Amino acid sequence: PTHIAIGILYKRGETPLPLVTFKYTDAQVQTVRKIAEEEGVPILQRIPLARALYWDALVDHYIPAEQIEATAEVLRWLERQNIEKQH
Amino acid sequence: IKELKMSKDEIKREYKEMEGSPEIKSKRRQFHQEIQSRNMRENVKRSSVVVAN
Ligand SMILES: COC(=O)Cc1nc(-c2ccccc2)sc1C
Ligand SMILES: [Cl-]
Ligand code: NA
Repeated sequence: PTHIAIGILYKRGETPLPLVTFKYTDAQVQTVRKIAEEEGVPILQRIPLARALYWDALVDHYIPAEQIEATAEVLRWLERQNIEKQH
Repeated sequence: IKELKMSKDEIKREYKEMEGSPEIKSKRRQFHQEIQSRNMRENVKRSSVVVAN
């Protein structure tokens, strides 16, 4: 592909591990971007991780182990942004 | 006059011909695209974050 967009779900006390919710490529990525902005879902540029999840990740499966370290950084960033935005 | 009658076979043939129509094929594709758009909105709403390249 040229463009990649991958959805990740992680809610502490609900999901024991993070889940892959979607995988889109190319033409569908601009559409995903619009809907994410409209729905208040954060969209982060992580070129190595998006590329890695493109090859390995399966929709409605847990994030693979090969990407959990890189995913945990994104998740810890998202939690820090959430707590800070409450100020 | 003798009453016209479409056989079960004629009805199937006329309908298959209709399914071959460019306008009718286009509407099927359009319907599939609308379900994909709906699914895309639901997939995004179910997510915590989106990672992009
Ligand atoms: C970079 O984070 C770690 O030390 C790795 C790790 N993260 C895990 C995890 C589980 C649930 C949510 C987010 C991360 S399990 C596991 C062995
Ligand atoms: Cl909505
Ligand atoms: Na998908």
